[PDB]
Amino acid sequence: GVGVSTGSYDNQTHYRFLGDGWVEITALATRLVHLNMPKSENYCRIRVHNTTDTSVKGNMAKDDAHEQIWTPWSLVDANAWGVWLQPSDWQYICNTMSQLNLVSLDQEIFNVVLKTVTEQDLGGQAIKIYNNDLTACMMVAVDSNNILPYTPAANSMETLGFYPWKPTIASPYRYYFCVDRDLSVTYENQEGTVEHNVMGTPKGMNSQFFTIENTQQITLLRTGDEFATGTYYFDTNPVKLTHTWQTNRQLGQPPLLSTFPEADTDAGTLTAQGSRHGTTQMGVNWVSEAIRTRPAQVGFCQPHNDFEASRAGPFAAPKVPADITQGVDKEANGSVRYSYGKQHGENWASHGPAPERYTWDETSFGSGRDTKDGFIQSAPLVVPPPLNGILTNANPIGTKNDIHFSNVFNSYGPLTAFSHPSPVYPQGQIWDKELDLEHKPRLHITAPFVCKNNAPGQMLVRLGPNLTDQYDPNGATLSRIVTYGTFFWKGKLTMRAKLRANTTWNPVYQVSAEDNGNSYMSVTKWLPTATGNMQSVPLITRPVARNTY
Amino acid sequence: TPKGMNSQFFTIENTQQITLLRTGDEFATGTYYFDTNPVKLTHTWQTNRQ
Repeated sequence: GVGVSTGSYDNQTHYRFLGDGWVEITALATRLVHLNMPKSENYCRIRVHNTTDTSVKGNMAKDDAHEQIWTPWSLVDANAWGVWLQPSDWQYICNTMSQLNLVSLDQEIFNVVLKTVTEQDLGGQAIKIYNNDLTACMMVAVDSNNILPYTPAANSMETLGFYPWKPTIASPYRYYFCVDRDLSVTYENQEGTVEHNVMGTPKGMNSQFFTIENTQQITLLRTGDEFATGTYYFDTNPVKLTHTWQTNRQLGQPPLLSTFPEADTDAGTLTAQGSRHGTTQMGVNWVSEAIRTRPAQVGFCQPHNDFEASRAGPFAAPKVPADITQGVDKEANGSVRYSYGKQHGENWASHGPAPERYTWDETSFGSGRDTKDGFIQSAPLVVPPPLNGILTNANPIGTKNDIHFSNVFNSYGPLTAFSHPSPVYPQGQIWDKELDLEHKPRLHITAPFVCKNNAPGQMLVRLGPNLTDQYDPNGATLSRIVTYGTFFWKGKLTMRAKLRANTTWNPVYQVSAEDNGNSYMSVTKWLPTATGNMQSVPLITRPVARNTY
Repeated sequence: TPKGMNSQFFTIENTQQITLLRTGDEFATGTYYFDTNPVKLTHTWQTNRQ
């Protein structure tokens, strides 16, 4: 059965139109994967303590100590938009559809190749000779019951390459292990010492060591073999591809004008606040837009840069993304900073290790928050407030300046309503497994699609141990033949989307390429260089706007 | 003191069906079926940092 292909290459994208503007999109993707021998044939429990950083006063935030289990297995993760689409398509979809959902997922591995290396003399120097091992095999498995810890490769930019004509590698499988960790609070030059900075030991009640070999059904496959998963159907909710704008101050019937502008430069006027009709929740005897009653609360104030902590150290409580407003309160509204590699977007022309970075600013305009302009007034309400009857973003909380109410205020409540963070093209994660907790979270921020049911099983691979003539179970030296392989992976992602409707009179915002220049959309960014260097930056995901109420 | 809008005085005699039973009598309720959610008997450990 050797000497015959076992699959087809395909990286196309098909659109099928049903009636009523529904559209079935079929994304096809193939990649050539390169697999190397595992560093060690063993499972390793590894501790990681960066004392060299944590021991410096006021450096809690740079902490990244934990203990992990390292498996000799690697995994094929395609959970990332960049894998399935072609920039242009994403453009098309976003410029044309109003919503999109996940449907089915299909995968198969084939045209397996295994090789061994040996060295020989060529003018005194040692060169490598490459030979085909036929009998050697590769190993595959799929945790469809999700026994193993879920570990999105998109988490670490280790998915597959977003470029079809170029090979890729797999991310090695590693998962968190349980040990307690404590670290104390200190600041820029606080006198004293860093009291605690310890790393615990294995606890009897929380130790979880899993092995691939003991939980999955492993399929062996030599070069002539091939493998495929059945079809997986997602049970997920759709995502809107339209953005919002109305803010708590554009909900309802704008006030009744009493005077109309007579020239394109004038403004209009309303009836006097003192004799205007309406409703508020203030005892005053007037009414103005800002004090007026509205249906619910669009967006909300989030406590910023809140590090919390629990039995394994401290961490930044995640923020629900939102627009940054005029105050460019990026960090305040949880925009996201992406740091990625060449194989995932970074220009190939760039140098050294230096990662390329981008910061995503949500487009949900009706829900952003401007910190500087936020404030609280005191009990009964007073026309203009006395210095003592109003707290602002200047007054210090606790006893430090720089630290105002905003930082510890949380206006989340029953009336809080909002937009769902949008998908981010090249590097964004696509779906995610839910947390096994009786009381779930209204969403995840790392991804758009959360599986309501069991999620797609993770695909694990590993090269079969290739021994030598000399073997001994008790020997610390595991001498094995140098080996490595390649194989194609092919996936079929199926989505369903609906065409948008045209209701405005005025034209509308659309994503578009643009002549060679500065503008973010210089078509050149998406073109090859004279040597072939490619680059793929993110695109706006929600170009068009929709009424909110 | 007692407010007119919130005063609620209930009596067993006026709301339930009382069954009398001497020594030779006996009494039983029908069967009641719960419509409740299950409880996990397993505990968790992963924290926001795992």
